[PDB]
Amino acid sequence: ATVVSGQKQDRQGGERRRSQLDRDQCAYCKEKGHWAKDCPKKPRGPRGPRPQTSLL
RNA sequence: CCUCCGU
Ligand SMILES: [Zn+2]
Repeated sequence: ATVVSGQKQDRQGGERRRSQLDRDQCAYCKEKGHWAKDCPKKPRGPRGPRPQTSLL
């Protein structure tokens, strides 16, 4: 079963104004009520991009 | 994916 599981948080980004960033606002779509972590605009998952290295 | 800088 699933009990223990690590967490991979890759921080990145920083080019916008926190116009009175509401503690109950969304820092994604700018919607008030839901959090970015719960942004209904976010893409479905699991489905993340891959780096896929190949020469260079 | 894009706008998750707030964990
Ligand atoms: Zn949102």
